[PDB]
Amino acid sequence: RESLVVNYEDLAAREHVLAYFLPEAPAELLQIFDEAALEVVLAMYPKYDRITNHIHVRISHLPLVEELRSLRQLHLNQLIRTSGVVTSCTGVLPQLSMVKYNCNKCNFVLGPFCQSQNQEVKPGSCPECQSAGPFEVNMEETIYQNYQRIRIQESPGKVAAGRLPRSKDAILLADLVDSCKPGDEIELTGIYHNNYDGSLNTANGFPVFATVILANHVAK
Amino acid sequence: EVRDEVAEKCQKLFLDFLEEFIKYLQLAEELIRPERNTLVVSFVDLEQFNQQLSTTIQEEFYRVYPYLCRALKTFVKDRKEIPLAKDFYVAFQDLPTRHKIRELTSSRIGLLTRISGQVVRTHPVHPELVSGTFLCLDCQTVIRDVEQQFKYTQPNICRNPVCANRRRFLLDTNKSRFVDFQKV
Amino acid sequence: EVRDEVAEKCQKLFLDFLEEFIKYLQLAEELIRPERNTLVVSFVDLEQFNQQLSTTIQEEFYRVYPYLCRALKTFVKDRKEIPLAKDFYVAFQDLPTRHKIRELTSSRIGLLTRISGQVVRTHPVHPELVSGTFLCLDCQTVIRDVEQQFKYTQPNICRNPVCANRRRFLLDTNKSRFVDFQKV
Ligand SMILES: [Zn+2]
Ligand SMILES: [Zn+2]
Ligand SMILES: [Zn+2]
Repeated sequence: RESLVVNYEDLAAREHVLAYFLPEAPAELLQIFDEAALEVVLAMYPKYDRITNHIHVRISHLPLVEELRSLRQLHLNQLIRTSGVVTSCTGVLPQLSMVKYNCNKCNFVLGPFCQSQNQEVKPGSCPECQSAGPFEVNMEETIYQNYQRIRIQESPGKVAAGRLPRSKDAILLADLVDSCKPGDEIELTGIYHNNYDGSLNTANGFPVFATVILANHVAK
Repeated sequence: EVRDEVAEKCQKLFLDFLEEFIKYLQLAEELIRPERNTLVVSFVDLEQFNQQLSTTIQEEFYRVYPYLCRALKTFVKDRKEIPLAKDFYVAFQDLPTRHKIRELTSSRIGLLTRISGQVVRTHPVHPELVSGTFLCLDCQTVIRDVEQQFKYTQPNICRNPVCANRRRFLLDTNKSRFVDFQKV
Repeated sequence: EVRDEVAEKCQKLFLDFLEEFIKYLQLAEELIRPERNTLVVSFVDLEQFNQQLSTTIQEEFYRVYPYLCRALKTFVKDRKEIPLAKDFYVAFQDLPTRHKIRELTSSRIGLLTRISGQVVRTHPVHPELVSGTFLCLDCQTVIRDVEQQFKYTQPNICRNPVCANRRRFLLDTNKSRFVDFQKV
């Protein structure tokens, strides 16, 4: 397997500072924890360098966080936990990771570039012929990741009379893909995000931002 | 710089009103919690405290309100320790007059009105920009505190006299200022 | 990183020579003045102290000399308080052998030699670059400590993996490192 599960209760009991910093800085702390887990596992077994070069760390339990109604500006770039009902799924999609580019003037192969979730990767110039472009993706030598998108709606039983259920979007990656069927009830732990290109409304209307949740664990 | 006389007088008189006429200290005590941003003030108290101040605020609501917000911020900052990031707002309830929807005309733009209606639709909640920060793509100069009003407004001109750039900017969302938003 | 064994041994043995065989402490005492940069060391003292070290330095002068400079810098820094900006250099006088001008061949490149000649012309004095600092014109990255050797050398490649710029750079003369220069 490729994933490891960690409980927030034990993490807080053993090392309090990491638990305190966890909600308000999820991405970097998760990256550090992934590196530490990979180091420990590779110390335990040496063959994974052939099998799996990375291991994800997922948080299982947390103090339960408010429902979809309460999510506001205060929760941006934080760690949250929600419960809802799945309504649709996009299937499995191959996203880029460690992209290799072919120059179009010569045929040099530009080195791997890590694909961040916020912006697309735009290589500067070809290191040999110093051309500014254009570039295309080397399909054969690129590495790919599993990607899936989910829409979540409030459970109809918990909605107070006189108001309507509200919905939000979430994204599942790597081992989390195809872990939920539409019409099921799930609970997610994720990151409430803005910093992705295209979130700001610019063409017309007020300056309104769109929010997206990036999940890292699923509890039925 | 240039200052506004009416704004200064309104700030002073509203600080006097908040300090002298105290329910509002008790409400500022509640204002500590992160889920509270707005202070609710009864307008009949304004009428009793100073008819002149009430008339000025009614005739100059749009121009004066941001300065009353600053006065409230100073008041809560003096009474309690609150991070400077948070903002605060003022509200009024007990207007003694009503205006019909069709009675709203261009002469009333910017003043304080009260109407009646029936809700038909509500949109979801979103964050919004208030004051942005931009980076010039040519000379790498940082321009801060550009007011957005009611549209996505870029800086009018690069503050570098030699650059004079008005078309290419980047937005640093981390330094920006937000507020919640909903349409009905 | 990768280290050099011979350089480390030469540093250790030259520090031992400077600390054990003391005229050189008295000269480092003079080295405080701003008009002095070079330490003069007699080679017969090297021959007496360690024939092995003397042979290594003679056969590896070019490769070892910059590390002896660092050892001298550490010595003077330990003995006295001198700003880190200043550099220091080593000199040798009493070579027991001579070589004619025509005897200089390609096999002697990089070693320590001594010749005789007659001066014909002297050029004026100028400052020169030793280690430069450059700014990339595309991604605004700062590249420091590029060695110039004997030509105006730009950074080989921008240290940003995605940028890969090798043709457009600016030179910040303020952060740079200089040395006096004269031709004869
Ligand atoms: Zn190329
Ligand atoms: Zn500019
Ligand atoms: Zn660059």
